[PDB]
Amino acid sequence: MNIRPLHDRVIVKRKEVETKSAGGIVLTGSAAAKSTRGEVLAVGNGRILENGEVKPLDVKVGDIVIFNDGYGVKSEKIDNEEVLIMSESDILAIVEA
Amino acid sequence: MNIRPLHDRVIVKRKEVETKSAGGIVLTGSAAAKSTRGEVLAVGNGRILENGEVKPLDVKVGDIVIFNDGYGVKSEKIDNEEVLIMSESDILAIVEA
Amino acid sequence: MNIRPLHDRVIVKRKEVETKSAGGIVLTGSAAAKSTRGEVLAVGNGRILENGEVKPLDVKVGDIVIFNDGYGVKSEKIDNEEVLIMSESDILAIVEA
Amino acid sequence: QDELDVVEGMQFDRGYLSPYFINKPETGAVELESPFILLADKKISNIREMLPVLEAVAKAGKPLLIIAEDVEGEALATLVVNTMRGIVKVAAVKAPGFGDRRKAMLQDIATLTGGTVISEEIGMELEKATLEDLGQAKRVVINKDTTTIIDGVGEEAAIQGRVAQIRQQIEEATSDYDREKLQ
Amino acid sequence: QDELDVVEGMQFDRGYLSPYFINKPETGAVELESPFILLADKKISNIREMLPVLEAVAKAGKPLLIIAEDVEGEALATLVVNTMRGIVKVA
Repeated sequence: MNIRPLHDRVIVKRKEVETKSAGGIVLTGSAAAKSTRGEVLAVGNGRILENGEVKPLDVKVGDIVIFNDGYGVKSEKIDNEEVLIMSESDILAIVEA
Repeated sequence: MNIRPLHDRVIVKRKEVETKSAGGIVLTGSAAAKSTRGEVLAVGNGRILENGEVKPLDVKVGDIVIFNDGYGVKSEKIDNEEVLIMSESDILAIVEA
Repeated sequence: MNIRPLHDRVIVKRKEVETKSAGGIVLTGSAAAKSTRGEVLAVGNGRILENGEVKPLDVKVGDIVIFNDGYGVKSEKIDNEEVLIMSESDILAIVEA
Repeated sequence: QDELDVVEGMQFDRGYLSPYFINKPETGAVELESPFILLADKKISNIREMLPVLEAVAKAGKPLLIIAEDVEGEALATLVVNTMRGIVKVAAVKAPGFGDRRKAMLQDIATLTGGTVISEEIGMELEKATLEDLGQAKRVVINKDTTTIIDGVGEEAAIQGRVAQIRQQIEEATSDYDREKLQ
Repeated sequence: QDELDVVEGMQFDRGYLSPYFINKPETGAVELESPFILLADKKISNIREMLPVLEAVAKAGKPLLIIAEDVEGEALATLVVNTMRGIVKVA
């Protein structure tokens, strides 16, 4: 079942939690950290602020995105899968190709 | 008895408290958590900011919405049933079809 | 793999942690300090704020930039190298020629 | 009158926690058929994070056993409900000994079953759990006060290295009691 | 009966830190084959900083030995995991 974020809001799913790749074969322990990478699956219309209509976001559905896990990041369960919901403001950059 | 939210505010009804779907048949206990899914019952006029009249909100009455149980979230009892009152800012997304 | 920042965000790479230049030949130790100089690798389109379209930022790719290691600065690994991501607000100056 | 008691195979103190789940026999003792075994160093509180493990067994059908210092109320709640509904059969038992000793036996349990020990004091977390770390046996029975493993599929050679190393740990230390516990 | 034990080549106090790692022999004691040894003046806590070292060993496969004032729990965690999984043998 597909979802629809309400403007400015983006829903992305996490990949592997701290991908074990340090050194190439060595398994890194946990330094109380997580992964900041994700893949965009759902995108809202855009920011509504400043009255002037609704300006679209710069992130398209299907992008591999690098973000910052701030406070506005929320967790949800869809189709018994763990998903994360954020804003474009919490999104930092995009990995292309 | 119908209620009337005052602009920018949205009133929705909660679903099942931690809807049991984890694993498929596994029943999770209470980890001091709640449900984040609901269905919109009442909708205000729209946001009042920026003076220029009142622009309506993007959620219509009858939408199934996933939200964040933030600080602005309040609970009330109408017709001896528990309903929730929040703002549009606290609402994240909508399930369609 | 090249990266692509999303508006207002600037990605720069740090130089050497406390660049050995003290005295001219003297090697300075670590006084719980870092390096404040860096080189921009990627630049977003520009600030999206104030509705009126999007005005580009004043830092172009290839400028040698001095910044402030605040809280908003994050670290990432690209091509197995450590890079820094920040905003235009946190960058202090640019050394030219 | 003189009485002789003899314990065969793997058996020691500490029974199950919740008598609510039961099996085919009575007396409270729970038996498992080709059982699944897990072992932990610390206690636990969340149960959803155990998704990668439990769900796996839910795809396997094989019954599960859990070993830790303790298991909290909600975990037993989920476990007892799930066992009562008959989707997955699971039992839970508090750690046997104290400090270094409980671990010292946890290694032997791990080697005897064939799985590898999971420990919070090591890089591997309760989260990081694979189908190689968990142990397997042919049959296990646990009652109110005592727990028993009959036959671990773990090879005898591993057991050989372990009994060797433990007897090596026996060839030192003074007083008896210590040598006795090791024995 | 009187027995003489003789240890050839460098011997001193202070044994291993983690008994978790073992080798071909028993006793918990680990022997190494054509081992490499590293020595440090300070203590350590981070594990990523060993990149230039570990990577080299990861390209060699040969076992390493480390000497410092001590090595902390998280480092013991990484090393014990790496030795138990059999990717690289280190003490």
